[PDB]
Amino acid sequence: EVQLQQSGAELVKPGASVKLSCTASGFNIKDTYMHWVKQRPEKGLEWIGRIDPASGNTKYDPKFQDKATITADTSSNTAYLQLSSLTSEDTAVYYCAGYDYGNFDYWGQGTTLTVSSAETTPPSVYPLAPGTAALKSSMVTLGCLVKGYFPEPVTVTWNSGSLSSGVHTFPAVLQSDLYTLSSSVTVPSSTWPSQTVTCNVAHPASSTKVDKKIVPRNC
Amino acid sequence: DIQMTQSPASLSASVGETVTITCRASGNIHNYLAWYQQKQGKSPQLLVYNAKTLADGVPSRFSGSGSGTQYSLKINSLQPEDFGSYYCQHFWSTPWTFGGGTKLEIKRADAAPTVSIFPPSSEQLTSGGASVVCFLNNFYPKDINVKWKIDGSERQNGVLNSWTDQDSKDSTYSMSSTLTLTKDEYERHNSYTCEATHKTSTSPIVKSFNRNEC
Repeated sequence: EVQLQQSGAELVKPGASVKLSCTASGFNIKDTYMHWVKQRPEKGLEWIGRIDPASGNTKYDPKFQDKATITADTSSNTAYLQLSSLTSEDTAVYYCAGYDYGNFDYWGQGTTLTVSSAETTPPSVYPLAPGTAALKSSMVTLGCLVKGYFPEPVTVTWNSGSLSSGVHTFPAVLQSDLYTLSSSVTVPSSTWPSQTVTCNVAHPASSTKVDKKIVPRNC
Repeated sequence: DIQMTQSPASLSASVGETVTITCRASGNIHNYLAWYQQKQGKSPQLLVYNAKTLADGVPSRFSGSGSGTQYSLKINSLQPEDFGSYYCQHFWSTPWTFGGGTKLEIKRADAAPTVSIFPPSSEQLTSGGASVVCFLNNFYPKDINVKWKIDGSERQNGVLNSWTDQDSKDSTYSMSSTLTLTKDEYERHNSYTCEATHKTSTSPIVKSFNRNEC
């Protein structure tokens, strides 16, 4: 059936330039307009532009006129997006879509582009011990700062998964070129610090597997 | 030249409910309007095009209407899988801009966040860095505003915020805010407060810890 395959995620450094692929199967790209749409982490869909593969006629959103360049090669049934002079502002998912005026509307799974200088860094996992007002209440919330790592992802389990519920592992945010995420766990005031609560965070890239017992701070 | 103003940005609803999302083009788009649904971690999918013609596999519960500049998408009996974002795009002229999007979330009662602040771990101080964290867990609606302060002085830079999406089993939200200071600065001040302003309280829920009061 129709399928628009986009390159895998892409890693590139500020100032560099990337070219994302979007290949179409089950239909000839020139029967429609190939679009490229950007979607910043947790933000709207911004249409970058389109390329009428038939005519080579490209149209863009003024904001991307100089930053973007869409091209195509009906041969390989592929369209492309050439982003120039990367900025941290270009970190977003880049969707290509084949469509025009009717019901023929197909989208690609998306390519996530991340603008970062960082090299494959292990995270610094820091056990987050509480700010006590929560102590004299039913449950205590502990957490882990999995900081300054690269690249995503990281699986954060607690007590080796024994602690499955009450956990909130937060999405990572790329700041100053490196990832930082924090996860939280709520356990009864009975379980901690009386019993052990350790956060296990695994970072496959750097191959780091690190456990960290949340020891009450010097309070 | 033409921009779509989608409304509302967020809309809370429940199964069985009817809902209408709107998009107003900054100019006449002649019904060259399409509506897209984007579910979590998925690529947009067309629901309606030409203002009112339902796309393939889009059930009858979705209707589309409008003319000229004002357009609407109505979902009649909200099934559980209709929850997602909705974008309208005009294809009247270049650029084929999108509306800002409408997130349709599961309505549930308000819940104030469970806030928790965490001073910097001794291990981080050892590296000359210092991050104070604040978890604002299980709250609803998602409109919340965190504000950091270091000795009563607001601190805007250094803050790193993140959000989970509406929980599957209880539909609440969660946020985590991190202030990243240097040790030099950190050990030069005493009060770190995290201020959360949410719909459930008129005054900010605040959490503080003093660096040398421990």
